[PDB]
Amino acid sequence: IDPFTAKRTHRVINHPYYFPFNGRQAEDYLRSKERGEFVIRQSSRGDDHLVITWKLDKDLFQHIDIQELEKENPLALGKVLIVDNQKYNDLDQIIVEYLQNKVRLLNEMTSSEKFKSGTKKDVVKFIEDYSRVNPNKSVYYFSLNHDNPGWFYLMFKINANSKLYTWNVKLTNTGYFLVNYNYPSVIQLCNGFKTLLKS
Repeated sequence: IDPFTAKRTHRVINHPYYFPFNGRQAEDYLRSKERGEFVIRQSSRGDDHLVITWKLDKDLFQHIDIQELEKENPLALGKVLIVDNQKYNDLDQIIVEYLQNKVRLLNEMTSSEKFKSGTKKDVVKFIEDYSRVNPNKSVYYFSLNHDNPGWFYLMFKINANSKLYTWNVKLTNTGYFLVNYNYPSVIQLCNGFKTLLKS
């Protein structure tokens, strides 16, 4: 276990969005901010890790791990940065190509007619009540997974008397990962899902 920590050995990163916050302090700061707003900060441990903490929704934040490679020395920002096993050349590239694309896809989903706001329980009750309006027709909705920031639930009933099933969709910077495929848009994600039901 690494004694190089944000508390004992603080690094300063030369970027206008770098803050001296830890994870909790970053979340608290972002509580009064809007979706997509973020801070770059040191990781709790390691001289070669940074984090971008960003806000998805009310009380919902994600901490993006950044691995630094090709560091000149323990303090220098790595000349290569890995996020989600993808290479980036600098922090701005991560912010634009990774973060902002994730935000774009988040917005796309929560603005879709197929998305339902609320907790998992409240959404379950809604789908159940909703499927009984037209008992013979299948229903499905996406919702936010608050336990695991960055994931959506995909809940669906074949009909009113069928079991309510729940699948997991992961938000990525290039689309929505369901099962074993990354769908570039919500439209294509919905088409994929309907194809899965027919296998």
